[PDB]
Amino acid sequence: MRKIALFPGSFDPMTNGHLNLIERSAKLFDEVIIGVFILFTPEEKKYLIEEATKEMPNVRVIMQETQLTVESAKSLGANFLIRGIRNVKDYEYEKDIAKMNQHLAPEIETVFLLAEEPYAHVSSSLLKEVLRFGGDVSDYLPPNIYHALKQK
Amino acid sequence: MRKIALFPGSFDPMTNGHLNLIERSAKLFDEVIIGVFILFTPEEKKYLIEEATKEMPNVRVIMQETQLTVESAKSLGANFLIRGIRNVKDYEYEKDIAKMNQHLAPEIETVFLLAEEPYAHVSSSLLKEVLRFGGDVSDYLPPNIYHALKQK
Amino acid sequence: MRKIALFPGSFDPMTNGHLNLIERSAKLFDEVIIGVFILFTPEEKKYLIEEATKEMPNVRVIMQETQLTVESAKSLGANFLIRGIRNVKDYEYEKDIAKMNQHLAPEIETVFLLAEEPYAHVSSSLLKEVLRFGGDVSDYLPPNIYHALKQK
Amino acid sequence: MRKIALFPGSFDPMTNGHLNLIERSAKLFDEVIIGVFILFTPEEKKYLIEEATKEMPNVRVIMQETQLTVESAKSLGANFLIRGIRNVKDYEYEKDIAKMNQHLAPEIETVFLLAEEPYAHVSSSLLKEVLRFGGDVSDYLPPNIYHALKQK
Amino acid sequence: MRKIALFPGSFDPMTNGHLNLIERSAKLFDEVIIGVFILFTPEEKKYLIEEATKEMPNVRVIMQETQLTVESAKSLGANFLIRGIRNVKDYEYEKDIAKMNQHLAPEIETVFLLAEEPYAHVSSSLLKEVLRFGGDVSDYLPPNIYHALKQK
Amino acid sequence: MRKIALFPGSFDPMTNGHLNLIERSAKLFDEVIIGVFILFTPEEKKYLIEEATKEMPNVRVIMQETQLTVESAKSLGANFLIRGIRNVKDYEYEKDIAKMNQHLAPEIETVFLLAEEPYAHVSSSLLKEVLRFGGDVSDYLPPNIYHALKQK
Ligand SMILES: Nc1ncnc2c1ncn2[C@@H]1O[C@H](COP(=O)(O)OP(=O)(O)OP(=O)(O)O)[C@@H](O)[C@H]1O
Ligand SMILES: Nc1ncnc2c1ncn2[C@@H]1O[C@H](COP(=O)(O)OP(=O)(O)OP(=O)(O)O)[C@@H](O)[C@H]1O
Ligand SMILES: Nc1ncnc2c1ncn2[C@@H]1O[C@H](COP(=O)(O)OP(=O)(O)OP(=O)(O)O)[C@@H](O)[C@H]1O
Ligand SMILES: Nc1ncnc2c1ncn2[C@@H]1O[C@H](COP(=O)(O)OP(=O)(O)OP(=O)(O)O)[C@@H](O)[C@H]1O
Ligand SMILES: Nc1ncnc2c1ncn2[C@@H]1O[C@H](COP(=O)(O)OP(=O)(O)OP(=O)(O)O)[C@@H](O)[C@H]1O
Ligand SMILES: Nc1ncnc2c1ncn2[C@@H]1O[C@H](COP(=O)(O)OP(=O)(O)OP(=O)(O)O)[C@@H](O)[C@H]1O
Repeated sequence: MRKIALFPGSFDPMTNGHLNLIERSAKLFDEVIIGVFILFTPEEKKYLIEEATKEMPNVRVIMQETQLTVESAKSLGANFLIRGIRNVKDYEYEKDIAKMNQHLAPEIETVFLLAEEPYAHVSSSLLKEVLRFGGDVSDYLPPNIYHALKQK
Repeated sequence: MRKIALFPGSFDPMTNGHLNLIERSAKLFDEVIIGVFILFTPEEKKYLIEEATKEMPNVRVIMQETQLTVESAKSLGANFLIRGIRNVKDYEYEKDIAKMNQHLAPEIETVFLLAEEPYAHVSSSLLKEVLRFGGDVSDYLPPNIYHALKQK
Repeated sequence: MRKIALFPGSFDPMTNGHLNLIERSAKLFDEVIIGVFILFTPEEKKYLIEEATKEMPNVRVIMQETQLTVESAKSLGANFLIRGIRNVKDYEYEKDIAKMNQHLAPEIETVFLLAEEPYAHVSSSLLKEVLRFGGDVSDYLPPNIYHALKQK
Repeated sequence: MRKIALFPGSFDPMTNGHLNLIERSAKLFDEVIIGVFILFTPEEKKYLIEEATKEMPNVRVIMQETQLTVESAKSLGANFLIRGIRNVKDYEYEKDIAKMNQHLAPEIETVFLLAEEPYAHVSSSLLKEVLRFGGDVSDYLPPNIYHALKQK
Repeated sequence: MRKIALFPGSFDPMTNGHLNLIERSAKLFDEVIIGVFILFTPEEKKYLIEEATKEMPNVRVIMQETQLTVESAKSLGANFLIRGIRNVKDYEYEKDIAKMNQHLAPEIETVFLLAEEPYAHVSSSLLKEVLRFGGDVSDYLPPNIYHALKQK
Repeated sequence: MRKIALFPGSFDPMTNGHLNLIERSAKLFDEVIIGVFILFTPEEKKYLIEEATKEMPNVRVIMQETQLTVESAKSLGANFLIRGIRNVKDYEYEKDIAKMNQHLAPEIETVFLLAEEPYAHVSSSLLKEVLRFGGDVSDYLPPNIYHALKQK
């Protein structure tokens, strides 16, 4: 049957780094569900992501009212969690999360992709800090999300 | 030196990880003092922690009015500080703490135990986050503390 | 991409760690190729490994002469490389290898699974050394391989 | 031409570890500019630092109202950013910051010095925690900042 | 359990780093055994190490032929293994070894001490590379071993 | 003080990674001395390196009968050692070496540059592994060093 992955994240905003994982994931799984686990306005926080990922048929976006990531996956039929690692810090953090998730839902596998080097230093928090000071970070954001980020 | 050890921590709440450390420490030192160093409240912790440790004759619990850990050790006559390391992050954090403590009190030794891998991913804050969303983490808490915790 | 994966290694011997990654990989990929790159005999390894993974319809074992992993993958039709990470040292080593493979074959994706904590300390070279001295590591090897190991 | 370095930091307060970096980079660069990228009014944080660095002719202090570090460097003709690394956490954090600053200002080079061992565990944050509790960290502070510090 | 500890190593040669751990260990255990697992001949090494530790009455030196550390401990009545950590590399290495030893002998506890900063960078191998080139590392070797070492 | 830096390394072969550090530090130092510590032939090494660094005025190539690095630097007038860090492994390794060099020659400063993204996974040895199997690493070597490597 279909191999379905949930890609949980804060995504405020979604960056080219997230998008890169989504593009690579879309080749690995039959379906990728982007889970916006809820600073931004979801109604369009989800719209931005949908816009940014429109050229990929097997990807969709979902808002999830706060709950355990695994319970969200279960109710979606996702047997796979997909996560990214950009450095040692992510690794140790994602490792604990994935063990906890394994304890909570042993049937769900967490799968890892490493950041592509162009984006290994990119995170939304660093990006927001640079923009808050006028720095040009357009090369790290999807055009539409960059457009929208300006209005803030 | 006298084989007396202080095990300082928040224990908010105490996990099986802490407990594991205490059990192993009880085998090494003549006395193990658990120092609850004050959102679960102080008087509460103590009773719970005593309740969970009652089967170890050489373990006892004290509430320590906020102060330097090494001054608290001196008062109690503890010559050893017991810490646990579960990953690189703890290692670097505990290492700086131990160096500062050695500057403040060179006669006091910091001793380290590594997490027993069933609990390497376990911390009170991760447990708290998982409980918030209804996760079952009873395998990670002493029964007494789990129940008392289900009053949320 | 076609869900065809290569899991490259020397597997001398294969451990429950490798087996564990193969089992989890088998839930995701249509085809998991165990690529044994040529201390037993080639024909013996293949037999041991096929025997240890016979319960999995979508796993195959293929002996390969040493060469570029991505050349092996391309010969066999694999679009994915499966790697495991048991600690920081593996992470940093695997990341360099993955980036190099990305340079050599951009169309091949390296996918990562984290060691299941019971085997996180296990590698063939720690096992060998323990075996050299009569240590009981039967918990860490497929029973067919552990038997074979004693024999010689 | 002159090699000029900006040394950005919150210096809250400046410690002997900072002072050690400043002294060492004062030998490496023709000029070093300490940038207090904003307790005691920074109107005095600048004086504290100025006082502490008096015996070094090629060192200046400026308060850059918060702005992109590289923008500050550019407007001062500083083609070098000087950073310290105490540990792995520092390394990964500074590395992301240097990669972003490279993207923002490719002509500016980030240069790193390792902490000298007596100060490797020293942070303003740790010092403040110890000071809060009465601990003696006078060895970790320039005399003038220590004095100016025991008043709140 | 009996506060008897084994401190296993090659001690080729024994460094002030080693000596530092032994001194600190002699304060914690009733008996510390330096297990020297076979530059110098066994008899020389034993004399060297005995000479270097003769100031500590609860320290003893035993030569041991290479074998499982935990069975050497079992033969000698040691319930504790004492190990040092000087960096992340050491931590990950000792962690795997401690987990294996725990699997081989669950009743044996491995206890860790962090390197004292002066010696954090000190290993026998590095010390030897510096020695072969004439560099003065006398500050890093007990005098008797230093003297002995500069006679060949 | 005039700023002259020694860049010690094996350089078999020199990569675009090394070249990258040389270009960057040539902008920081009055003189950069490439110290080839002598499988490759030195006359070769030197000519290859000198040719790959032809159009940098303040860059000089030298080979050292091997001796302590800080001795070779003192001989040359180099008050600075320049190193690169690609990852955590490099960092811990270079940190030990730098501390040992601080101890041997406290007057000599070790200065660090972080690898830039394109080359952070590149090392001579990983390169050789790949070359030795016909992989294309021409993007990672200076063109002359690349042609000269065809023959072997
Ligand atoms: N640039 C990137 N490259 C690869 N993976 C990434 C990147 N950014 C985030 N990820 C991974 O995507 C997942 C979701 O990240 P998420 O947006 O929740 O946190 P984050 O990027 O740290 O955001 P913030 O900085 O706002 O905390 C995580 O596994 C994260 O490690
Ligand atoms: N599961 C565990 N296994 C081994 N050691 C642990 C474990 N949890 C905590 N420790 C160690 O025991 C001591 C108690 O620490 P403390 O309870 O303050 O931290 P913590 O559990 O990380 O708390 P929090 O997550 O609430 O910040 C610390 O030295 C910590 O590293
Ligand atoms: N116990 C384990 N858990 C998870 N992943 C593992 C485990 N052992 C090996 N791997 C991963 O599987 C792949 C094959 O590993 P490899 O062939 O190097 O075996 P190894 O046991 O590390 O070998 P050796 O110890 O002999 O060098 C690598 O990506 C490795 O990191
Ligand atoms: N003891 C030290 N030795 C060497 N470098 C240091 C030391 N303390 C800080 N630095 C470096 O100096 C720069 C400025 O540090 P800064 O004061 O901004 O942060 P910090 O020291 O972490 O302060 P805080 O603890 O308040 O966050 C950073 O690059 C930091 O790594
Ligand atoms: N300077 C030091 N400070 C603290 N611990 C140390 C130091 N040197 C070694 N140790 C620890 O003491 C134990 C014995 O180590 P070992 O005999 O391997 O010494 P070593 O110097 O690492 O030897 P080698 O250079 O051959 O690896 C190990 O656990 C090691 O990590
Ligand atoms: N690609 C790179 N980017 C940045 N720094 C580098 C790079 N390659 C090497 N260096 C640094 O340059 C210095 C010289 O390194 P060295 O001669 O050991 O080359 P190496 O590539 O590590 O060799 P090998 O991998 O064959 O052992 C070291 O400090 C190393 O960390």
